[PDB]
Amino acid sequence: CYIVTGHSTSSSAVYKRIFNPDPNRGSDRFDVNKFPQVCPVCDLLGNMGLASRVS
RNA sequence: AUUGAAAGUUUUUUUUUUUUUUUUUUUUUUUUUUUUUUUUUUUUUUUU
Repeated sequence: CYIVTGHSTSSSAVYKRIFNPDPNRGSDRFDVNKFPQVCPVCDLLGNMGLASRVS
């Protein structure tokens, strides 16, 4: 799950071609009792309010 | 209807004066407002 999306303010077609874009995919929500399950990457690295098993 | 009677025991006099329920007697002696809690996590100084 992508962590930060925001809005598209600049275009870099080289990035869009080298790496496959996926605008459909959303983002992880939180680590509170509401929606505690997260994407594996968010669980590994970190998320808002969930720390990083890694540094 | 008496031997036969008609007389207030009355007038007058303050139970009054002297004397602070008073002196001494600290509602104090002791008791730490402490005690467990990371201002922490998420974010590539960056493109036509």
